[PDB]
Amino acid sequence: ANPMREIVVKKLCINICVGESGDRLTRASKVLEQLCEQTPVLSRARLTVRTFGIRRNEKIAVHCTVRGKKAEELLEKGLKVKEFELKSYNFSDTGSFGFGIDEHIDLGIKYDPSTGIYGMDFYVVLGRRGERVAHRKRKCSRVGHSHHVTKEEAMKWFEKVHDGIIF
Amino acid sequence: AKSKNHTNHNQSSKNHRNGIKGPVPLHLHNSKRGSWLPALVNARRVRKHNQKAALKKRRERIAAFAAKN
Amino acid sequence: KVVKNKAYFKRFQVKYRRRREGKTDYHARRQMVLQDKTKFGSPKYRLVVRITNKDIIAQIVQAKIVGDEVVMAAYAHELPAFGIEHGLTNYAAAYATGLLLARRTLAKLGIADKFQGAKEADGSYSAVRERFPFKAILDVGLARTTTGARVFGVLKGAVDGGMAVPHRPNRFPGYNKEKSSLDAKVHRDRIFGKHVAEYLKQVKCVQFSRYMAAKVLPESIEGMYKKAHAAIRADPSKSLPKTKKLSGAEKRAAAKAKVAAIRERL
Amino acid sequence: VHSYGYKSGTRHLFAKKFRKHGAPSVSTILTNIKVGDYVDVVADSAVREGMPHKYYHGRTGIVWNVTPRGVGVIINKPVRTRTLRKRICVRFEHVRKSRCQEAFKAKEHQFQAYLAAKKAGKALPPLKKSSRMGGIVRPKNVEVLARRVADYEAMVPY
RNA sequence: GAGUACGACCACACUUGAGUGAAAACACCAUAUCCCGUCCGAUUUGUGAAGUUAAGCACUCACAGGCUCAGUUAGUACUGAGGUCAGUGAUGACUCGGGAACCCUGAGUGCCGUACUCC
RNA sequence: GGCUGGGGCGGCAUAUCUGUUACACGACAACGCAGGUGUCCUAAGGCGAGCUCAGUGGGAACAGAAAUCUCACGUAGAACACAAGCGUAAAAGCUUGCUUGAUUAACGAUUUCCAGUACGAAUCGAGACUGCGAAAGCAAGGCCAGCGAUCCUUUGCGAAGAA
RNA sequence: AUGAUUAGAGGGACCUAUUCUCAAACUUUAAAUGUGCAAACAAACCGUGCCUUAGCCAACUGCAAGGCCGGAAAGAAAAGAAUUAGAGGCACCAAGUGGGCCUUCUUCGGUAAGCGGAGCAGGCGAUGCGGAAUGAACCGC
Repeated sequence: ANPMREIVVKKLCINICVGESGDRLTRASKVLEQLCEQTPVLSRARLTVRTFGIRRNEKIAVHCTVRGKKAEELLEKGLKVKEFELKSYNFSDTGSFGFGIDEHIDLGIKYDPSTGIYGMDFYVVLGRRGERVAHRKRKCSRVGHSHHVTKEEAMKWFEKVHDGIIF
Repeated sequence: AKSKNHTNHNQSSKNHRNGIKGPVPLHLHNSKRGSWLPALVNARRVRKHNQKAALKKRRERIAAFAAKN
Repeated sequence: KVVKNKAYFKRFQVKYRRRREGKTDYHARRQMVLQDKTKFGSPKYRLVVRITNKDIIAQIVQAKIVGDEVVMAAYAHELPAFGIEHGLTNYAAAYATGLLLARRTLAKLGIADKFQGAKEADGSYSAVRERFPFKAILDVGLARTTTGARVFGVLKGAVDGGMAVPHRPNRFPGYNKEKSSLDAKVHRDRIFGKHVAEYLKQVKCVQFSRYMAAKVLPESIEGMYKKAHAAIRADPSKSLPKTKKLSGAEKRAAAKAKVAAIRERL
Repeated sequence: VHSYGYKSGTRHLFAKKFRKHGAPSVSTILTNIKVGDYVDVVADSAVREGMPHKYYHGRTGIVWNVTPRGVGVIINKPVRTRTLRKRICVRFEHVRKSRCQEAFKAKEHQFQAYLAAKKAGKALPPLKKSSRMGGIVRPKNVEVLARRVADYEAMVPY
């Protein structure tokens, strides 16, 4: 009994954290548009720190969300960086992934003697097709336990296509 | 001298010595000046026409009496 | 750690069933149902438009304590009787429903031919109100009231049917908002389905599979609804032809058997 | 009460009961109030504007003015030697039609329905008699009252 | 016997883990020219109907948590009236009367309207 | 000046607001207890829409207890200018949009304190012109402490035109 | 739940279920005594009654109001199913007082007080008389 419940990749969320606002943030905001082809929304700061060197509402990070065909081909383009090998330490209990990607140059975009080289953060959300039930405004209710994606089932899903893992 | 004393002591004995007079009946004071006005207007616009009709009955009972005898 | 602690359910207060089910917006209808207390029991109706994908529902509902009561109810799925065989959920049908509801209630209440409303549906905005027309509020529900939304299509389906529903031509499709004026043209095109009639011609397996298979020409559409409009106005009332529980002993008996079963193994 | 404010004495009178919290229900919006009708003034705490004063909570009177969102009520407030008859202005969320007058107006109906029932008989239901009048008792079981030796060790627990 | 739309009382309705769901519905769903809205057609908005009961929803289940009602706790605690009552006191019993609460046990696990529809 | 466990010194119990004393309506004293007030806000007022908060747990380049992204849980454990209480979860909180109902309001009534006087604050209205909203509706400030007689000074309304 | 708080156990801290002990400024629950109203004569109840409206509404002879005209009226049965030295109501003018004190019960500050401060009542003050040998207030009256 598995008609609709095959796993798919719902969203790939990119995150770039920068402990400062200004140029390097405005630059990285351009590093995403070149890459994920969407104008990003930039985070602000939730609180002051004084060690990290961040105050509140400083515009720390610039992140973007990616869905659909852009997301698979960009997943591949970023999953090839680490050579389709990653650590099972990196699988959420909800069935999601993460990648270091210290160099966005490794992601295929030509360098500009302005921006420089940034660290990227890819994070993937795997879910079955029935999960609108938890979002839609009217008659919103829980997804149900049987239908959630397990930490294991997301491992196999990753070992079905572009295999391999380490513990 | 400490002059700041406060007591309720003898009071409800005085308040009941002429008794606590019960309320005034509903019919006695109505005097609706509060009041929700567009209903108050439409009440006097009738209360005039009840005067004509009732003061007319005063005349029809003058004739009908002298008519009888 | 565990926040579902035994004492959590103990002090937990439940929201209303229609709130748990996510069906009704209670801060809303509580404001819609209310009325001046000087109007004592004076009947106050509201037309509720609830669009369930594959269908549309437009009802006229008096609200009272024992429960709401429905004067008349129109459905998108009753349109095929009137000649609309495809796309029952679109804006064009959303207009017909509520033109069906408006004309079916005015026959219901006996008003009948006294109030008619524009037959050309050369859609335009007019102020709502010698006799004053039948008045009903529009009840959106949880829909977002974005301009163009179908819920407000039913709105001018009723208005064009003679019911007086207070509104402003703000959320109808074809409205600038850069200039305060509504463009009746773009709004008409949306009414008779030109937005659909243009998007078939742009297609010609899955999308519009029933349109193509049933062979509707994109040119026939603005005439298909137009006949259905004048058909609704003629005949309003035409529609589509034609585990047992365990008892208190069984729950307990099955339990003492289940324990003695595993109490005999050790 | 230290400060003698407007709503100075109440963290309880104005608090909602446990797990009864919420905004006022529909059924109290769809009640309608006619002038002359008796009413309970019980302040709901989930509506800020329109509350009656701390004294009037829990009283009953005759509504007199009725305004679109308001009512008004005539309540008896005893003062030094006399009862003033007070007129207060409340938002009707705080108002509930009283059942006080009820059993009486039901005694009046069950008289008239009684009377039209005798008019041409059909007879009438029988008149219930006293329970205090006489009788022989036929006991099915009889027991002894005594103070038991055992009754004392039950009263010293432990 | 059910579904949907609106609802009244707002846990006997909730919460968790399982199981089963006739038809019609509901929904998931496919899609993004047009109206419209976002970083993302995710939410949303517009078009439609290829697929699935997997999930929501309905139902059943659990010596389940909670909640409802009744027992018990107990005529105990407390308390209105009384004494030229006991006691050094602290307090207590008594006399004419009202009279609780949790734990604990058993039993229940929604109900009631308007409108349209399915066998 | 006054109150004052003699007066003085100190204090403020002098006008005042929340909890408690306070005895399950209301009322109730002390130099009784624990704290507040003389301000602050064109947004922190008005409204519509969308959203959910404190925190916890899994996971993500640097990145750690603590940055940002993501998912799940989350009966309010947050927030609402401030003392305290009360109330609020598709909001009364948060974000955002448009705004000036923080104006005028014919001498309306009523509550609170109470002599049923005034002041302060508040509730219910009717009229004008409005705001936001598709609409029902909401708003005459930020609920409830944040304040002022006679006399005197001072400003505003009683434009022009017509009879 | 919020705030205090002792101990062992189960899976150094933690987590889970218990455990000893508490709250004027805590509370799910929640009395006794209380408190608001109602209990038939300017009222209420009944009617395919009628008149009037610049009130409500998509109705319209529905609902609001002031009436009018008819109806009935154990004048409030039965069920424990009230009682009364129950004439109700309004007004004018004016004195004295505005230092109180004692007590059952509740009660706050104080180690306590024939101390200071309140609540519901009863007394002395203003009042003797009989009784507790004597005592303002106790007991009887």
